[PDB]
Amino acid sequence: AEVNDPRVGFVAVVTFPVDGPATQHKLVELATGGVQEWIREVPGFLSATYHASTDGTAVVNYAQWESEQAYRVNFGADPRSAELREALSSLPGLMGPPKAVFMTPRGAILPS
Amino acid sequence: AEVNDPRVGFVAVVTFPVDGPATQHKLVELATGGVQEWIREVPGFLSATYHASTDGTAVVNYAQWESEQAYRVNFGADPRSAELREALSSLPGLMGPPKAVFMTPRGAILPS
Ligand SMILES: C[C@@H]1O[C@H]2CC(=O)O[C@@H]2C2=C1C(=O)c1c(O)cccc1C2=O
Repeated sequence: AEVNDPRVGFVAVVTFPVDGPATQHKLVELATGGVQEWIREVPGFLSATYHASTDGTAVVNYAQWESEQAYRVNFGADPRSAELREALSSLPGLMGPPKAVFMTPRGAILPS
Repeated sequence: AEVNDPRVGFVAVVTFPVDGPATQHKLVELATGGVQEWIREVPGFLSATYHASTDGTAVVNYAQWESEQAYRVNFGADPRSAELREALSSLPGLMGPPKAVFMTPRGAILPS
């Protein structure tokens, strides 16, 4: 969705500390892999965008949700998200556990 | 821009440490208050979205740029960015200097 789409009521920014670019690409490919296709139909899910920090030390997901309940229950209570957590957590190269910051969009500066 | 738009070549995630929600609100009102009206027309700028963290301790900007060069030239080497930063670090309740993470979008999951 557009960064300022008014449907976005809740964002999760999740950072995975990784040992380098190879693991960045390996973490990227695994979490956008095709097997994770059920997230696409999760109700209230708006988007998950994965990024590679420029210094090769991290993968950051900026995820857009309709609400905190959508993220917490619709996605989170589903057994497959537990499956997903372990998977990304067992990846060689991860240098620690992901760190998540939860937030609400409050204002946007866009071009006219 | 859409979060998954292929014109997004560079992202800056800027986290500002604040003393609570009333300062979260004042910093967002400050950042979308006319102080950076100039940024909107700059070549390469795609968006700056300011969010309040749910725990009350931070304001996070997810900023989209067409490329790093556009960011370095059009924003980093414009003296108005130092002016922006002086205005943002003049706010009471701002607990420390902003922390920035540079990165590139790699993969994305959009809704079904
Ligand atoms: C990286 C950067 O550093 C910050 C320090 C500050 O005080 O305001 C900053 C700041 C930074 C930035 O990248 C940035 C951007 O891409 C788009 C919009 C606004 C900012 C911004 O306000």
